[PDB]
Amino acid sequence: IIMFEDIFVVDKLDPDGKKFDKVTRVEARSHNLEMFMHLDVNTEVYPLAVGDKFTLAMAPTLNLDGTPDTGYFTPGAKKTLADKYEYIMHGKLYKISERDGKTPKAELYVSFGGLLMLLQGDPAHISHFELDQRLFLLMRKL
Amino acid sequence: LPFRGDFDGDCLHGYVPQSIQAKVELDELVALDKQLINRQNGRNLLSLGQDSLTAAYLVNVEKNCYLNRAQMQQLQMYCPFQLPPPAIIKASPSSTEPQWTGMQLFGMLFPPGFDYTYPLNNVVVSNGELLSFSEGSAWLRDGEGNFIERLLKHDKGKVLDIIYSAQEMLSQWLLMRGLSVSLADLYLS
Amino acid sequence: TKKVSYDRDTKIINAASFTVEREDHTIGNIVRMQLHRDENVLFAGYQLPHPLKYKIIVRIHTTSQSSPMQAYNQAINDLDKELDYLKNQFEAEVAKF
Amino acid sequence: MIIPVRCFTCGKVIGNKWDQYLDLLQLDYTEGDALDALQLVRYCCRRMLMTHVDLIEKLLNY
Amino acid sequence: LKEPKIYTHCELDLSFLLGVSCAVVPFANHDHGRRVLYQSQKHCQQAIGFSSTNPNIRCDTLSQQLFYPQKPLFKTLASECLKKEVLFNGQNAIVAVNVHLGYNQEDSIVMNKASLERGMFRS
Amino acid sequence: LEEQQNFPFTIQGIVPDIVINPHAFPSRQTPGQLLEAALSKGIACPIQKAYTKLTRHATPFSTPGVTEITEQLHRAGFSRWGNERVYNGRSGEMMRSMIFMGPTFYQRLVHMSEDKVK
Amino acid sequence: TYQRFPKIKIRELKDDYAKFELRETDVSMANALRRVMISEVPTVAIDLVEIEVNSSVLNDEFIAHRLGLIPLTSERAMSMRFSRDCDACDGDGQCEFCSVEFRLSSKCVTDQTLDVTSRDLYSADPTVTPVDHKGIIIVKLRRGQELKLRAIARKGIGKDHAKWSPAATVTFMYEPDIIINEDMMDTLSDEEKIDLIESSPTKVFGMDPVTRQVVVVDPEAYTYDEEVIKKAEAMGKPGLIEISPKDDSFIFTVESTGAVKASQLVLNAIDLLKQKLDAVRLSDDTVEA
Ligand SMILES: [Mg+2]
Ligand SMILES: [Zn+2]
Ligand SMILES: [Zn+2]
Repeated sequence: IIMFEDIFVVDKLDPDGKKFDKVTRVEARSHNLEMFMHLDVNTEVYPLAVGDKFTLAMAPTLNLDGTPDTGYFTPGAKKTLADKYEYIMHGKLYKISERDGKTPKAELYVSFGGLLMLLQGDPAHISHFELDQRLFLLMRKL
Repeated sequence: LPFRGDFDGDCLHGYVPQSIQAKVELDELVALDKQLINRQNGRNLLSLGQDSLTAAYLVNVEKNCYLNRAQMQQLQMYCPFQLPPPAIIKASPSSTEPQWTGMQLFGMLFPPGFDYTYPLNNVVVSNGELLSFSEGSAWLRDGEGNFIERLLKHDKGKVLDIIYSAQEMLSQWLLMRGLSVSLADLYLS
Repeated sequence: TKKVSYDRDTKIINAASFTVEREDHTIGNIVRMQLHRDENVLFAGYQLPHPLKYKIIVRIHTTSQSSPMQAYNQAINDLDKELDYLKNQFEAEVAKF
Repeated sequence: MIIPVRCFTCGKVIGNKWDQYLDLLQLDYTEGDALDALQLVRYCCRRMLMTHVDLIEKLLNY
Repeated sequence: LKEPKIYTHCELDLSFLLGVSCAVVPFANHDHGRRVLYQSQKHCQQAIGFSSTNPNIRCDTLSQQLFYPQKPLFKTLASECLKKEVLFNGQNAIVAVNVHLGYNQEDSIVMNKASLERGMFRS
Repeated sequence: LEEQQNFPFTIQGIVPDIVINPHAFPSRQTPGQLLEAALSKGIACPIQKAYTKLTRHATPFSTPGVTEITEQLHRAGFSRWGNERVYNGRSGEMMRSMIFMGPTFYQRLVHMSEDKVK
Repeated sequence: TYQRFPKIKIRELKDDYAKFELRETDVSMANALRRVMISEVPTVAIDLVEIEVNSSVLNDEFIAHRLGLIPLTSERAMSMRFSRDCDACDGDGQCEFCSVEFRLSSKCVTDQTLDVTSRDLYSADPTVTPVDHKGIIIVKLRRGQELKLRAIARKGIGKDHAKWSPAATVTFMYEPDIIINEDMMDTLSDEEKIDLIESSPTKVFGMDPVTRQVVVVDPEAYTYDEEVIKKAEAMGKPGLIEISPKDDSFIFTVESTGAVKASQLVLNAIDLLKQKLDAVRLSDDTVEA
């Protein structure tokens, strides 16, 4: 199923341009669960603007309760897999760090290949994530 | 690079042995698989060349090329390791095939079990797959801490089979992109 | 003698490595893209190790539904019958003029 | 020496279109306009006709 | 010369300050100071090209000659007032800067097999 | 010595017969060869349409500027900076970066291969 | 899984300038045909000469190189055997199965200087003749200089030497389709559209003189200069013109240089691509059953 689901809003872009042949550090924050997104995504193939609405999910598998693992590299279509989203990524978690000073200071470091993503928030929501886990990044702009 | 010469007309002297006592001693103390440590500096001797250094830079700095599974399995033949799983399943609604990542292509040279961390370039290599990169080029050439010396300290048995596949694959990758100096490069405007 | 050689790998089940002699890039690029059109070929690629010699190496890693030997005739005949359809289409168009 | 029969890169035969090039260069035509009348569209087969020394008229005196 | 009425002399041309092997090189000031000195008296002296037009009276060792010599596309002012097209040796070639499989590494040149058989660079 | 079909071919039909390394440019420090290759290309290619207003002097101490070559090469169908989109010879696909091309003037030296074997 | 079905459409067809389309196929069918048509299809060319007397100005080895580049015709080009395939006849003569003879003979006795031509080579077989304007000049003889030789021409593959290839320029392009965003065209003024039209190197984008609209005329001559996209990129309208190449629908501009016909070039190419892919599957058939 879904381990974490939220609706964010684009705050600021770090390059803040168009057709820069690079990746944009799209900073986002929640409004109902007090989260913070730092996902890198290129604007050329997936256009994002300052101020929008998009849902984000994070599941350990895409078989929809049919298999507890991913499987091979090239996964064929089998038994109506979860394809309702538009932006699907894959990556492995590598670092879980905490911080003092505030209650919502537990960050989350994940790498979807060569990109990076920071998830700073309270430790109650990201408590279900272990170390060296194979996660997914389901996203859909609405 | 040990010869310190280019291909603009330099010659090479060749001495041939005849005795067995001069033949067994050549592949024991003199040959390239034995003097892999440059004892003048205390580090690696055979670093990256001119094309391989630029290709290993561009692969990890460009970050905005998504090659599909058609031109990925062709580059998996020059490397002795298998293919990683695709980090991108669907980057766009107008895209169907799972496209790979440029930094995921550089993980076909590090063996499973390689641990390497460089703090000045923020690159972390965990279980034979690099995961981070932010504006660095010092961990590739002859510096203080680089992946060639960390591979020579890891196993020291197949480093000459690693730098060879780090050239015969990076050349075929750079042929697909093309490096050319045009007039707009001198104009800089 | 023995222009095509069959070498079967051991570490990967249902895997082969085909090689021919005295060829060039005209076959390694027309067989790889034909194998990529099929749905039972997970790995297809040509490699020229030494350009001074004349020998290409094709590696085919298929699934358990078919052998990696039976997935070669279906990629050769798919071009051998496509060239006939191209010739039958060009011979009428050159006869129209 | 003489004009080569084929182009060094393309392969188009240009050995015969040398007398009719000097015959059109005898008029008031430009060197950039005397090649358009011989049906040469690429700059590979035009540098042979534009830049070539005629050494045989200096070598035939003796 | 047209704007200031203070001058009493003038040079004929600014290109007439170099030697005959250096004032015919195109863009002689754009190059490096140790890269036109490496060509004006080090490459033109050993470049094959034109030779003596009478090879029946001159008998000397190492008398090489190109088959198809070619004047360059450009026409410098030091090669127009001289009325001589013998000081330009070598042929033209459509070059292209490209990393070609690492075979042109460390100041090397990869060439064409189907161009050296049609008359280019044959001597 | 590569064969003709393996070189990166262009749309018009030209084939590069000499391919040099681009790494030798910021170390030998020789500019003006890319200017010679852009001035010899604009005077050899035909104008679509003016075969009199073009500059072909290339005087050593009276060099024409970049704004005169990049506006003379633009009036014939090629790009301003001299580079053009090339394809692949082995695979056949397009390249992500253009390749500069131009008819330079190369000389052959005396020092051959058979005169140095010993 | 199975085969494809390519569709063609010939635009114009004359001698050595055949132009045809090639739709519904990938690039490895338009490249692996060009690489065969430019170097693999065999013609005939002069290989071995035999100079009896040479009193001209040029050397006796400069003429043997020039005589081999003459574009001889070849109608029985695929029906003949090679020199190594024909073990008989020991070379040196008109075998009429693997070789043909030529006889050049000329002498200048008049006052004016006469030059020999490619129309002076008389062969014993009138089916292999040099094509023909003036013709290919070889030498120029003074008063008292003669030239007489004997040439032997044979069928050869154009991969060995560059004299057997009958294709000078055979290329293909992707034939892209361009689209204009009509919702953002009215943002720019008239002078911006004029400056955007004049920024193109080739005549790709025109203008309607009754409504001032950017109308696409002749889209097959874009040549991928990438000067129209970068012009609107550094302006007040990014992403105005999006240009992407098609994966199919290529066009072929072949040339046959007068040796063979342009129609017989792409026929002998696909008649040899059917036998190059023939000895591979029969030599790998005994390891399957
Ligand atoms: Mg040297
Ligand atoms: Zn040409
Ligand atoms: Zn015979």
